[PDB]
Amino acid sequence: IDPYKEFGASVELLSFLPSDFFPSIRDLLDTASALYREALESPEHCSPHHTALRQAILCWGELMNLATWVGSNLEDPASRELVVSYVNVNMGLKIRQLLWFHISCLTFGRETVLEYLVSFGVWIRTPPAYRPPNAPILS
Amino acid sequence: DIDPYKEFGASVELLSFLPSDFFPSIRDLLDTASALYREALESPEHCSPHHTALRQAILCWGELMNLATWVGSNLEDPASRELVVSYVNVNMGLKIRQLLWFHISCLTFGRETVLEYLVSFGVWIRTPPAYRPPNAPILS
Amino acid sequence: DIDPYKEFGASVELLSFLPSDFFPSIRDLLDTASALYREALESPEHCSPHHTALRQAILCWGELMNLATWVGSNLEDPASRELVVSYVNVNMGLKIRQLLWFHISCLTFGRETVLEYLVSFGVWIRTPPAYRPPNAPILS
Amino acid sequence: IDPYKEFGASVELLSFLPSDFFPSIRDLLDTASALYREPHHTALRQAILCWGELMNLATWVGSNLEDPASRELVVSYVNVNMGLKIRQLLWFHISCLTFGRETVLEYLVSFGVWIRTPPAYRPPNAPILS
Amino acid sequence: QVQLVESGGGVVQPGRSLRLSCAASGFNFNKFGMHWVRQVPGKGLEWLTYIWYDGSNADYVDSVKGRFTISRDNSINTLYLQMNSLRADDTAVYFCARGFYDSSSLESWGQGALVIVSSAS
Amino acid sequence: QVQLVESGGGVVQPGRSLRLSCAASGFNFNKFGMHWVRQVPGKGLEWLTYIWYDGSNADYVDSVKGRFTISRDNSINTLYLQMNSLRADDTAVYFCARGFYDSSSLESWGQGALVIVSSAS
Amino acid sequence: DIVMTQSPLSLAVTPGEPASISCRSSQTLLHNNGYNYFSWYLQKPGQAPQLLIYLGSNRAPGVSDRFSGSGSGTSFTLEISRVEAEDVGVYYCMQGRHTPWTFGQGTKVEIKRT
Amino acid sequence: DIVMTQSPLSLAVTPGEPASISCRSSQTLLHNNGYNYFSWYLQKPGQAPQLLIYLGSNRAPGVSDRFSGSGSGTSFTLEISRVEAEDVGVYYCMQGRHTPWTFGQGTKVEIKRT
Repeated sequence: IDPYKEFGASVELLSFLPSDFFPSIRDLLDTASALYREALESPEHCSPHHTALRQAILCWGELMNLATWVGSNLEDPASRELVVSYVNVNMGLKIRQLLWFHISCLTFGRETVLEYLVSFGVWIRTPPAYRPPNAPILS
Repeated sequence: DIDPYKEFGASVELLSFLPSDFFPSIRDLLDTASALYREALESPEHCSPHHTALRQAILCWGELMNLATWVGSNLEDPASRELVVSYVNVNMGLKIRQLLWFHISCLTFGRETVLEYLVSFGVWIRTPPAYRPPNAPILS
Repeated sequence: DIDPYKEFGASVELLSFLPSDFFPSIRDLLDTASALYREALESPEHCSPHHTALRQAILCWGELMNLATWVGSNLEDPASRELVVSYVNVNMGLKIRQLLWFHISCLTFGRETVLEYLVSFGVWIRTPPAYRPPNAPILS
Repeated sequence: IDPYKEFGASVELLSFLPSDFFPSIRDLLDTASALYREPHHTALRQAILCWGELMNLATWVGSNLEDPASRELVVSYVNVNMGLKIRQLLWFHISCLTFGRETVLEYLVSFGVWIRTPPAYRPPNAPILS
Repeated sequence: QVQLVESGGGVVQPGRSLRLSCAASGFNFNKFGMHWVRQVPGKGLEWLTYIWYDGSNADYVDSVKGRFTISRDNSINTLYLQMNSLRADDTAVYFCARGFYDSSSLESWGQGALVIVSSAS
Repeated sequence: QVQLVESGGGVVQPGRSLRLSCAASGFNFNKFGMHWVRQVPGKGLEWLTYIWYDGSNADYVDSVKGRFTISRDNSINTLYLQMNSLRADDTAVYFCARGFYDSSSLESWGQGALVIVSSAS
Repeated sequence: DIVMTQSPLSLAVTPGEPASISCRSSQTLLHNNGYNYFSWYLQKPGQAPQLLIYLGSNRAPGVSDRFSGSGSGTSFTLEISRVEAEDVGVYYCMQGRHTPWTFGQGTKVEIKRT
Repeated sequence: DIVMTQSPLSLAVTPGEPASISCRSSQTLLHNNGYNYFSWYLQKPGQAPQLLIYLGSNRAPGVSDRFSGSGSGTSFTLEISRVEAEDVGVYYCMQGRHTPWTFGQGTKVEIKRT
């Protein structure tokens, strides 16, 4: 039911994160490729987190093919724009969230990322009127 | 080139040895997963990466169903809607279905038992009807 | 079809991660190398792998400027001359520019520092500006 | 400045051999990959990439530059004169891997005596490394 | 550009029933809907009815509800509009069109044909 | 094969100045040079001037040096040759051509146009 | 079901000057897709109708830029920057939110007499 | 700057027999590319000029094999193996080593009268 929580973090932690925070889907994919080409496609079974990234890449490959298909058919231009925008923007948001979470977990400490999400959740709550500028950065 | 196999001792080449239509339909696989794994699945557990995989498959299917219902609500044009619903139902399912079958049979009968079944289906597929035995190979 | 950096631990994709325009100029780098180690680049020394790589690399730039000069003398037609000289200079120089910077990094600041800085610069550029630290990562 | 110095070799020494002696690029390439696909080793890595980049320039020239006249000027240059150094370098490096360096240098020096000796006084035998 | 030509228009004696012909070509009839437009002189356009690609569903306006019917034969890609119980208020020129900007507004309009009812000849 | 057509030729009164039209199509004007060829009756061909693709450089022969000018407008791919201080020795038919065998000899030659100067009409 | 409305009924324009026409609808046309289903049609004597604006604010293919429109909800306006001699005709607005489809009342243009 | 020269001025050929024409130039045409910049042109009454030989020793595209030439440096020769009835015309040689470009004097051919 809950994808996160398998590692100690609930969907409500990530829900607090605005959209602007997560980078574009493209920079993340190239990041993962160039940085873990050897580890992702390796025979040894370990480091369980690679499972989420190796599953999400294929899941988004599905959506890309669906977008190509929508493009080829549906002679009406109007429907193509609606469907393409939806698939690219709304469905993608979840992939953005999962990819960022798992990459940050891989490169950085777990307790550290979780501490980052709990602190940010507290920082955003309360108005912008009274809080020191900037947003706590992961360091 | 991330395959969804190769982590359990199989490759997409080995999977592409069985007829596409011969595998079962999703409803049965979902019902059997809900049957007994429901108690364990929700509970936090470690190891058995099939545990994480299954969840990913379920979430993908839920996401696809949500898209289908949204398409049904909007997109007044009738003709295109039926085409999109048929596509999402029929064409895209096969991948998720194969994933579910692989993982359910591993969790229910060990990896080695699955591998033997995979390799054995080669005899069935290659054999022509005259040589082919009447009996088809079934899981045990 | 081989990557020069594979043995040293880097990869072509890693270098492609950083923006192309970031890399320094050519004449400047060359002057920096000459001022740094005239003895090293001239004196014969055993091992010194990155120095052996630098030696081999500089020959590419030398040969390319010799062919630019040759094109300058011959090939009367203005049209082809500009195209050939422009490609000899700007388009192909990116790989050389990358190789010289990568090597010089290892010699002066060490390989561990440059390797860790390569990923960090990409991390800093890819995310939104407002939520990143002010300024850019200093080399060392 | 000169590749050959670090390996106990002189550009003049290497030039003492006549131009026709060095073989062609296509033949030398094949043995390099088949037998040695796996310090000197790097130099080969660089040289193969150099030749590959030149070949890539050749095809780009072929595709554009619609004028038929201008193609030959650059194509012949890159495939004949530019590659003589490559022909020299691949042989010089491969010899180090296949045969011993001590035998190699003795081979190189004797060829100078061989060319100096008048053709009239040239012995009936051809000096081979074996 | 698709070209549509109608036929069957003309004068009809009062009290009878008439059927109009509207054929189309150059595009996928099975993938788009069709509509009927009417114009009596002195007023503007008025929507009458439409049919979906399958043909299972249909709609009608209250003015002619239950007295007109529309059907399509996908084998020959031809439209059909059947008229019964014609009145003096039905004397108008009829147009058949097609809409594809996301199923909202008609795009290509046929040349149309006029239908006249009267007793004199 | 490229086809070039000239225009603007004809009779001109003495003492004035005239401009000739030579347009080309079917090949990349920006990638090749252009040349002007002249033939008074009774003699052979004579080279006059040429311009490079950029147009920054130009050359002229001593016979018409400093009195003729050539320019090109790459927007419309049209050649231009301006004539001033015309003399009786300038009565000839003018040809514009293009050379691409490695920038040496002209390859495709236009049909040409004749220019005549005299007082009678 | 939907009551359509147009105004002004007539508008004579001295060519070369801008003009605006307003069409109003009773019920909102904002669907859940962020789009509004409203139309702009052009009709010429002895000719079939032609399209002016599609999907509320997008120009139909091949239509000259001289015509533009905008608006949302229950209010829309058709604007013509420069009037040409070939622009004379009767204009219509239509609704496609809910079946059955309904048309407007019309707007005819002409030249102001001297 | 360059002085061009041709010879012989006239040559009447019985058709079906070979013939040779010689064009000479003052300054050497051997550039550092191993090529020589010299041309062979064909001109017909009432028609535009046509190409004969390009780059000194290479035949222009579409030209029949009946014409051939060779030579280097300051001496060149045009040779026609078999003369056909359509070969009548005035021939030219040109220079393109240094600007400005210079043309020759010409060579016209005909049939030897009886």
